[PDB]
Amino acid sequence: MSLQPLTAVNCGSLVQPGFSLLDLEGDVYLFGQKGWPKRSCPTGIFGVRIKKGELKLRAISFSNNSSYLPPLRCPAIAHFEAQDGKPECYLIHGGRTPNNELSSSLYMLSVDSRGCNRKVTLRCEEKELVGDVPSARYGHTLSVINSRGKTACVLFGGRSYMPPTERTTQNWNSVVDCPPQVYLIDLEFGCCTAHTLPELTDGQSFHVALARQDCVYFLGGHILSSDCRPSRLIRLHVELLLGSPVLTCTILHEGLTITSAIASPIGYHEYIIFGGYQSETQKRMECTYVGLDDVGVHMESREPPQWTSEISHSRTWFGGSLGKGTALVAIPSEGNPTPPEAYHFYQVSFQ
Amino acid sequence: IMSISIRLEGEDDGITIFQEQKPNSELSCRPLCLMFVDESDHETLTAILGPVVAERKAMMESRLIISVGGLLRSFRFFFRGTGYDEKMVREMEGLEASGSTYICTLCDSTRAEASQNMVLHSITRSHDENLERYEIWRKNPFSESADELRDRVKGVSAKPFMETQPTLDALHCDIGNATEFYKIFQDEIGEVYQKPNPSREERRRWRSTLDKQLRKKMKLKPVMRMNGNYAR
Amino acid sequence: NTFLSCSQYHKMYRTVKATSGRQIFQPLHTLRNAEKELLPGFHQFEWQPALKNVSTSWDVGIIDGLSGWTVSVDDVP
Ligand SMILES: [Zn+2]
Repeated sequence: MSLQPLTAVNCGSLVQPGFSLLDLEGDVYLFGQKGWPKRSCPTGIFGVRIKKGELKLRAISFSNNSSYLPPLRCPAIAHFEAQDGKPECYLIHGGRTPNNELSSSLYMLSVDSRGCNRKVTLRCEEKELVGDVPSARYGHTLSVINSRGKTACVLFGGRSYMPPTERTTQNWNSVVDCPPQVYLIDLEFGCCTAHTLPELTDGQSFHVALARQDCVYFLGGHILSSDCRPSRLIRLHVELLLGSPVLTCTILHEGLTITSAIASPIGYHEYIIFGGYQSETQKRMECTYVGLDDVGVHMESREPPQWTSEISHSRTWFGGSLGKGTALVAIPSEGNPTPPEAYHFYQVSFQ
Repeated sequence: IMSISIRLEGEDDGITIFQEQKPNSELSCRPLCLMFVDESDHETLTAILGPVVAERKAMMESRLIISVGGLLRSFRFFFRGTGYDEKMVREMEGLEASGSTYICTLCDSTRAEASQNMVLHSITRSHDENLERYEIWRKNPFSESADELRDRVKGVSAKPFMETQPTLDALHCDIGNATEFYKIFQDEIGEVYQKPNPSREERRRWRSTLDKQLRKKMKLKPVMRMNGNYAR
Repeated sequence: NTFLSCSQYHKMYRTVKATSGRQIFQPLHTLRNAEKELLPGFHQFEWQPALKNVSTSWDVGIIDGLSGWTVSVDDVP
């Protein structure tokens, strides 16, 4: 467990507070960018490199057949594992554009080719959703399950804007939790089903969801309706037997008061939970370890590295996981005149 | 409020009743919203200015009914977004800025194609085609490479969020031609068409004799930046 | 039209009133009551057909622009 300051050499004004790290095929890819794609990168995506503390950003390049993507803010990132047919996939859906709007489309991102000179090329295939599509929402979660043995994807949670009847120029910027119904989407074709469950009284937002062996455990769950941060941990167990996807659930006693967490995979299934926040005011500082197996998730607190006075005294803080028990975090920065690089960086490490 | 004209009862057109005598004045410019925000972050600007766009778009259809002159009466509206600068005009329309290859907001000629042919052109740009061409850029139905997807849409990258009349701004045009003639005068004092590659030293040096010449003749001290009256 | 502070105006009001008045200017609280005719949110109207996703109250004055932002810290602030 350790934290180290990193200095972003240059081009750090394009990182915004909500953004994503997709770790696939060696290098990790920054996604989500401040503003629209400057012709410095008409794509929008970056390869990130950490070297002697330096945070260096390179501009990725799409393939010819790929459709291009506008930068979602807080979408649901889903790692689709490497197998037939085209390994390996990232399911990105849905976020909010750099223009404050919600994008209810489904994008699939993969790796294509390298180098020549180490360069790595990506490609995005937009995937049609027939349905029963879920409405554009943000803060939700998407997860991949393998059930005897077909792979499917489960979509649940997240806020959205007021319905377009009550959408009011006085309630525009207000969000209300979209209703809590689980969407089962096939990777191919685009057939999306909607299920409802009784135990799910209300939808959530910002609750990290985990999936293994076609079962999903949901932590946190800041509900803005009752303003609670429920520490109950939820479980659902689904099985796809053609043609209905029968789905069941259970509530568990204990989960955790965390919203917006940074979950880094380290082992096969051992995770370190970095956490965003315990309370409205008071951010989360302790680090926890979350293993999970066929029994269930097994919880353990880890010694958090000693935070600098700066990072202990931050009003807000966010970040993400470079993966494999190492994570990257950013802090709003105050200065006069404004630096302007607003955000400071730590490299956190497990063991 | 630019003009008010009349339509009832038919056959004819709009009969103007009122046309603003001094539209360029400040005293006739009505503020609606103030923010402590920068123009740059698109995120915060659209978050705030969204409800406004929906109202404009939602007001275009209906008819107003107001007690005026003693009677309830009905109005219709035509909005003309023209008071934007080009930085924001191009920002607000998905276009790339500002030394881009596609220079013109109205026509499709590149920089090269704008030094070759100066005059023969036709107005093309508007809102809706920009929307559809953004579609062409996002869906990518023809599986084209970046530079050529760039070429099929002719500079349409980001999604327009707002409609602005495709119009030119007067005042900044005067400033641009004035900075160009100022830069040209700096070059001509010295020999630029004799020596095609000067350094910065002669540029500041040429600027110094111009400024001295401007003060002795016409009585105008230099400005860090040429405001409109100095351009007059 | 002169950037006159409320208190600057009252000093002048006392000044011109006490001396030879026959006050001419009006007090502040009648300026403050005779203005609501000039600012927005006072006259009635009706849009035919009904405006899209706009409330029907015709008396809204100055509203704050966040427009019902869901202030919770964890989201965009
Ligand atoms: Zn043109």
